[PDB]
Amino acid sequence: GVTLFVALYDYEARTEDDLSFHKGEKFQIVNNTEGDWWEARSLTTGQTGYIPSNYVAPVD
Repeated sequence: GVTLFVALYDYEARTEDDLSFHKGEKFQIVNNTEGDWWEARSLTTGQTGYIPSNYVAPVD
């Protein structure tokens, strides 16, 4: 299914394991099966890290 997600709000990371992003930034979800923080890869930077899942929505 749709595994590409878009940021609804900006987020500035505090820990080194989280990605920072702006609204509209796109992500490939790597793992959304463990917790409310999803492992994701930024489609802009290619970096993989953790994002707060309530900040994103499927692109379609």
